[PDB]
Amino acid sequence: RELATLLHMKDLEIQDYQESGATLIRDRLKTEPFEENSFLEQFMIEKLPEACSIGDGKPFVMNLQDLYMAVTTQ
Amino acid sequence: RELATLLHMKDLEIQDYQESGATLIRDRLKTEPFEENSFLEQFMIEKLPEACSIGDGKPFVMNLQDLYMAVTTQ
Amino acid sequence: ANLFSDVQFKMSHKRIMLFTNEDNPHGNDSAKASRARTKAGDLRDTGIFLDLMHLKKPGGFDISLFYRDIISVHFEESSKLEDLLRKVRAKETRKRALSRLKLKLNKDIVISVGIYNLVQKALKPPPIKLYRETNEPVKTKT
Repeated sequence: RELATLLHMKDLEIQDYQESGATLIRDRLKTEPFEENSFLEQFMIEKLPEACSIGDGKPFVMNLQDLYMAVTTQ
Repeated sequence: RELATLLHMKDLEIQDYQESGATLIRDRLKTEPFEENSFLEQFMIEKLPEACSIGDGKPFVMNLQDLYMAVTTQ
Repeated sequence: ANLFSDVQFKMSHKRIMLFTNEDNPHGNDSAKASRARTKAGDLRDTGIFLDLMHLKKPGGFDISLFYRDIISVHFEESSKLEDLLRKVRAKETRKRALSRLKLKLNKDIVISVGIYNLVQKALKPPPIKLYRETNEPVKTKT
Protein backbone atom coordinates (compact mmCIF):
# COMPACT_ATOMS: atom_id res chain seq x y z
CA ARG A 1 0.00 0.00 0.00
CA GLU A 2 2.76 2.45 0.88
CA LEU A 3 4.79 1.73 -2.26
CA ALA A 4 1.53 2.21 -4.20
CA THR A 5 0.85 5.61 -2.63
CA LEU A 6 4.43 6.54 -3.43
CA LEU A 7 3.88 5.52 -7.06
CA HIS A 8 0.78 7.70 -7.13
CA MET A 9 2.83 10.59 -5.74
CA LYS A 10 5.24 9.89 -8.59
CA ASP A 11 2.32 9.73 -11.04
CA LEU A 12 1.24 13.15 -9.80
CA GLU A 13 4.77 14.45 -10.35
CA ILE A 14 4.99 12.94 -13.86
CA GLN A 15 1.55 14.23 -14.85
CA ASP A 16 2.73 17.65 -13.65
CA TYR A 17 5.42 17.45 -16.34
CA GLN A 18 2.94 16.09 -18.89
CA GLU A 19 0.49 19.00 -18.48
CA SER A 20 3.09 21.56 -19.64
CA GLY A 21 5.75 20.61 -22.17
CA ALA A 22 8.29 18.10 -20.85
CA THR A 23 8.67 15.81 -23.84
CA LEU A 24 10.41 12.49 -23.27
CA ILE A 25 13.84 12.15 -24.88
CA ARG A 26 14.68 8.48 -24.31
CA ASP A 27 11.95 6.73 -26.31
CA ARG A 28 12.21 3.67 -24.04
CA LEU A 29 11.64 5.16 -20.55
CA LYS A 30 7.83 5.34 -20.81
CA THR A 31 5.86 4.19 -17.76
CA GLU A 32 2.13 3.52 -17.87
CA PRO A 33 0.19 5.31 -15.09
CA PHE A 34 0.00 3.22 -11.94
CA GLU A 35 -3.34 1.68 -10.97
CA GLU A 36 -3.31 -1.18 -8.52
CA ASN A 37 -6.19 -3.36 -9.74
CA SER A 38 -4.86 -4.11 -13.21
CA PHE A 39 -1.41 -4.97 -11.89
CA LEU A 40 -2.82 -7.23 -9.22
CA GLU A 41 -4.67 -8.86 -12.10
CA GLN A 42 -1.52 -9.31 -14.18
CA PHE A 43 0.17 -10.61 -11.03
CA MET A 44 -2.63 -13.17 -10.71
CA ILE A 45 -2.35 -14.27 -14.33
CA GLU A 46 1.29 -14.03 -15.42
CA LYS A 47 3.29 -14.64 -12.27
CA LEU A 48 1.12 -15.71 -9.34
CA PRO A 49 1.62 -19.43 -10.25
CA GLU A 50 5.43 -19.24 -10.19
CA ALA A 51 5.36 -16.97 -7.14
CA CYS A 52 3.02 -18.82 -4.77
CA SER A 53 4.71 -22.16 -5.52
CA ILE A 54 5.65 -23.65 -2.15
CA GLY A 55 8.52 -25.75 -3.49
CA ASP A 56 10.96 -27.00 -0.84
CA GLY A 57 10.93 -23.99 1.50
CA LYS A 58 14.04 -22.51 -0.07
CA PRO A 59 12.70 -19.07 -1.16
CA PHE A 60 11.31 -18.47 2.32
CA VAL A 61 14.62 -19.08 4.08
CA MET A 62 16.32 -17.10 1.32
CA ASN A 63 14.42 -13.87 1.28
CA LEU A 64 11.93 -13.52 4.12
CA GLN A 65 14.09 -14.16 7.17
CA ASP A 66 14.62 -10.43 7.70
CA LEU A 67 10.90 -9.84 7.93
CA TYR A 68 10.57 -13.07 9.90
CA MET A 69 12.90 -11.91 12.65
CA ALA A 70 11.35 -8.48 12.52
CA VAL A 71 7.80 -9.82 12.95
CA THR A 72 9.00 -12.08 15.76
CA THR A 73 10.47 -9.04 17.48
CA GLN A 74 7.27 -6.99 17.04
CA ARG B 1 9.80 -6.25 -5.45
CA GLU B 2 8.00 -5.44 -8.69
CA LEU B 3 6.41 -2.35 -7.18
CA ALA B 4 9.82 -1.17 -6.02
CA THR B 5 11.21 -1.64 -9.52
CA LEU B 6 8.24 0.29 -10.91
CA LEU B 7 9.20 3.00 -8.43
CA HIS B 8 12.71 2.97 -9.86
CA MET B 9 11.46 3.19 -13.47
CA LYS B 10 9.26 6.16 -12.62
CA ASP B 11 12.35 7.64 -10.97
CA LEU B 12 14.10 7.18 -14.31
CA GLU B 13 11.22 8.93 -16.11
CA ILE B 14 11.21 11.92 -13.74
CA GLN B 15 15.00 12.14 -14.12
CA ASP B 16 14.59 12.12 -17.90
CA TYR B 17 12.20 15.02 -17.34
CA GLN B 18 14.49 17.20 -15.22
CA GLU B 19 18.09 16.47 -16.26
CA SER B 20 17.55 16.44 -20.04
CA GLY B 21 13.91 17.36 -20.57
CA ALA B 22 14.76 20.92 -19.51
CA THR B 23 11.47 21.35 -17.66
CA LEU B 24 10.31 21.92 -14.09
CA ILE B 25 7.08 21.48 -12.11
CA ARG B 26 4.94 23.29 -9.53
CA ASP B 27 7.44 22.01 -6.92
CA ARG B 28 4.55 20.83 -4.75
CA LEU B 29 4.62 17.21 -6.00
CA LYS B 30 8.35 16.47 -5.99
CA THR B 31 8.99 12.92 -4.80
CA GLU B 32 12.21 11.43 -3.46
CA PRO B 33 14.03 8.95 -5.73
CA PHE B 34 13.07 5.45 -4.67
CA GLU B 35 15.44 3.08 -2.89
CA GLU B 36 14.10 -0.08 -1.27
CA ASN B 37 16.67 -0.26 1.54
CA SER B 38 15.69 3.00 3.18
CA PHE B 39 12.01 2.38 2.43
CA LEU B 40 12.31 -0.92 4.31
CA GLU B 41 14.20 0.54 7.26
CA GLN B 42 11.59 3.25 7.70
CA PHE B 43 8.68 0.86 7.21
CA MET B 44 10.04 -1.45 9.90
CA ILE B 45 10.90 1.43 12.24
CA GLU B 46 7.61 3.32 11.96
CA LYS B 47 4.81 1.32 10.26
CA LEU B 48 5.70 -2.27 11.20
CA PRO B 49 4.41 -2.14 14.84
CA GLU B 50 0.95 -1.82 13.28
CA ALA B 51 1.68 -3.39 9.88
CA CYS B 52 1.99 -6.93 11.30
CA SER B 53 -0.71 -6.65 13.99
CA ILE B 54 -2.77 -9.83 14.36
CA GLY B 55 -5.73 -8.17 16.08
CA ASP B 56 -9.08 -9.93 15.94
CA GLY B 57 -8.32 -11.43 12.53
CA LYS B 58 -10.73 -8.84 11.24
CA PRO B 59 -8.17 -7.03 9.04
CA PHE B 60 -6.87 -10.36 7.75
CA VAL B 61 -10.28 -11.51 6.64
CA MET B 62 -10.98 -8.21 5.00
CA ASN B 63 -7.80 -7.30 3.21
CA LEU B 64 -6.50 -10.44 1.56
CA GLN B 65 -9.19 -13.12 1.36
CA ASP B 66 -9.13 -12.58 -2.40
CA LEU B 67 -5.44 -13.40 -2.56
CA TYR B 68 -6.16 -16.17 -0.08
CA MET B 69 -8.62 -17.70 -2.52
CA ALA B 70 -6.40 -17.19 -5.52
CA VAL B 71 -3.40 -18.90 -3.97
CA THR B 72 -5.56 -21.71 -2.61
CA THR B 73 -6.68 -22.29 -6.20
CA GLN B 74 -3.12 -22.14 -7.53
CA ALA C 1 28.40 14.45 -37.44
CA ASN C 2 30.50 17.27 -38.84
CA LEU C 3 32.26 14.80 -41.12
CA PHE C 4 28.96 13.63 -42.60
CA SER C 5 27.84 17.22 -42.97
CA ASP C 6 30.99 18.23 -44.84
CA VAL C 7 30.92 16.23 -48.05
CA GLN C 8 28.67 17.36 -50.87
CA PHE C 9 27.47 14.24 -52.68
CA LYS C 10 24.04 13.08 -51.62
CA MET C 11 24.08 10.14 -49.21
CA SER C 12 21.82 7.12 -49.52
CA HIS C 13 22.58 5.55 -46.14
CA LYS C 14 24.64 6.97 -43.28
CA ARG C 15 26.14 4.57 -40.73
CA ILE C 16 28.62 5.11 -37.89
CA MET C 17 30.68 2.24 -36.54
CA LEU C 18 32.13 2.59 -33.04
CA PHE C 19 35.00 0.38 -31.94
CA THR C 20 35.24 0.29 -28.15
CA ASN C 21 34.58 -2.05 -25.25
CA GLU C 22 34.36 0.45 -22.38
CA ASP C 23 30.70 -0.41 -22.09
CA ASN C 24 30.23 2.51 -19.71
CA PRO C 25 31.99 5.45 -21.41
CA HIS C 26 32.21 7.26 -18.08
CA GLY C 27 30.58 6.42 -14.79
CA ASN C 28 32.38 9.41 -13.28
CA ASP C 29 30.94 12.57 -14.90
CA SER C 30 27.19 12.16 -15.32
CA ALA C 31 26.89 15.47 -17.19
CA LYS C 32 29.07 14.13 -20.00
CA ALA C 33 26.74 11.13 -20.24
CA SER C 34 23.60 13.26 -20.26
CA ARG C 35 25.02 15.34 -23.09
CA ALA C 36 25.88 12.04 -24.75
CA ARG C 37 22.28 10.86 -24.81
CA THR C 38 21.21 14.28 -26.04
CA LYS C 39 23.63 14.50 -28.95
CA ALA C 40 23.18 10.86 -29.90
CA GLY C 41 19.42 11.24 -30.01
CA ASP C 42 19.97 14.26 -32.21
CA LEU C 43 22.10 12.23 -34.62
CA ARG C 44 19.35 9.61 -34.61
CA ASP C 45 17.04 12.39 -35.82
CA THR C 46 19.39 14.06 -38.29
CA GLY C 47 19.17 10.99 -40.50
CA ILE C 48 22.25 9.18 -39.18
CA PHE C 49 22.35 5.70 -37.66
CA LEU C 50 24.97 4.53 -35.20
CA ASP C 51 26.30 1.09 -34.39
CA LEU C 52 28.76 -0.60 -32.03
CA MET C 53 30.02 -4.13 -32.04
CA HIS C 54 31.09 -5.16 -28.54
CA LEU C 55 34.59 -6.26 -29.42
CA LYS C 56 36.03 -7.90 -26.27
CA LYS C 57 36.50 -7.15 -22.57
CA PRO C 58 37.22 -9.07 -19.36
CA GLY C 59 33.74 -8.70 -17.99
CA GLY C 60 32.10 -5.44 -19.08
CA PHE C 61 30.45 -7.03 -22.10
CA ASP C 62 26.94 -5.58 -21.83
CA ILE C 63 24.89 -3.15 -23.91
CA SER C 64 22.13 -2.14 -21.48
CA LEU C 65 24.84 -0.14 -19.69
CA PHE C 66 24.39 3.25 -21.40
CA TYR C 67 24.03 1.85 -24.95
CA ARG C 68 20.54 0.35 -25.02
CA ASP C 69 19.33 3.86 -25.87
CA ILE C 70 22.01 4.49 -28.51
CA ILE C 71 22.28 1.65 -31.02
CA SER C 72 19.36 0.43 -33.10
CA VAL C 73 21.29 -10.93 -25.11
CA HIS C 74 25.01 -10.18 -24.85
CA PHE C 75 28.46 -11.78 -24.63
CA GLU C 76 32.16 -10.83 -24.75
CA GLU C 77 32.48 -10.88 -28.56
CA SER C 78 30.21 -9.67 -31.36
CA SER C 79 29.01 -11.95 -34.12
CA LYS C 80 28.22 -8.70 -35.92
CA LEU C 81 31.95 -8.09 -36.42
CA GLU C 82 32.75 -11.59 -37.65
CA ASP C 83 30.79 -11.14 -40.88
CA LEU C 84 32.69 -7.91 -41.52
CA LEU C 85 35.63 -10.26 -42.14
CA ARG C 86 33.80 -12.37 -44.74
CA LYS C 87 36.08 -10.65 -47.22
CA VAL C 88 33.85 -10.65 -50.32
CA ARG C 89 34.49 -9.16 -53.78
CA ALA C 90 30.96 -8.96 -55.16
CA LYS C 91 29.67 -5.80 -56.78
CA GLU C 92 26.19 -4.36 -56.91
CA THR C 93 23.95 -1.91 -58.74
CA ARG C 94 20.82 -0.46 -57.23
CA LYS C 95 17.24 -0.75 -58.44
CA ARG C 96 18.30 0.29 -61.93
CA ALA C 97 15.57 0.14 -64.56
CA LEU C 98 17.17 -1.41 -67.63
CA SER C 99 14.43 0.04 -69.82
CA ARG C 100 10.86 1.19 -69.24
CA LEU C 101 8.52 0.10 -72.03
CA LYS C 102 4.77 0.50 -72.25
CA LEU C 103 3.11 -2.90 -72.44
CA LYS C 104 -0.04 -2.49 -74.51
CA LEU C 105 -2.68 -5.20 -74.37
CA ASN C 106 -4.05 -4.01 -77.72
CA LYS C 107 -3.91 -0.86 -79.82
CA ASP C 108 -5.73 1.06 -77.06
CA ILE C 109 -4.98 -0.42 -73.63
CA VAL C 110 -1.41 0.39 -72.58
CA ILE C 111 0.29 -0.29 -69.23
CA SER C 112 3.64 0.83 -67.89
CA VAL C 113 6.22 -1.91 -67.38
CA GLY C 114 9.79 -1.59 -66.16
CA ILE C 115 12.04 -4.18 -67.74
CA TYR C 116 14.50 -4.99 -64.95
CA ASN C 117 17.43 -7.39 -64.90
CA LEU C 118 18.00 -10.13 -62.31
CA VAL C 119 21.06 -11.88 -63.75
CA GLN C 120 23.76 -10.18 -65.77
CA LYS C 121 26.98 -12.25 -66.07
CA ALA C 122 29.38 -9.67 -64.71
CA LEU C 123 32.56 -9.24 -66.72
CA LYS C 124 35.84 -7.92 -65.43
CA PRO C 125 35.88 -4.10 -65.30
CA PRO C 126 37.10 -2.78 -68.63
CA PRO C 127 40.79 -1.92 -68.47
CA ILE C 128 42.09 1.57 -69.15
CA LYS C 129 45.08 2.20 -71.36
CA LEU C 130 47.92 3.96 -69.54
CA TYR C 131 51.18 5.55 -70.64
CA ARG C 132 54.20 3.37 -69.89
CA GLU C 133 56.30 5.56 -67.41
CA THR C 134 53.86 8.26 -66.69
CA ASN C 135 50.82 6.07 -65.82
CA GLU C 136 48.64 8.83 -67.29
CA PRO C 137 45.43 8.22 -69.25
CA VAL C 138 46.07 8.04 -72.99
CA LYS C 139 42.74 9.18 -74.49
CA THR C 140 42.44 6.90 -77.51
CA LYS C 141 41.81 8.83 -80.72
CA THR C 142 40.88 6.31 -83.40
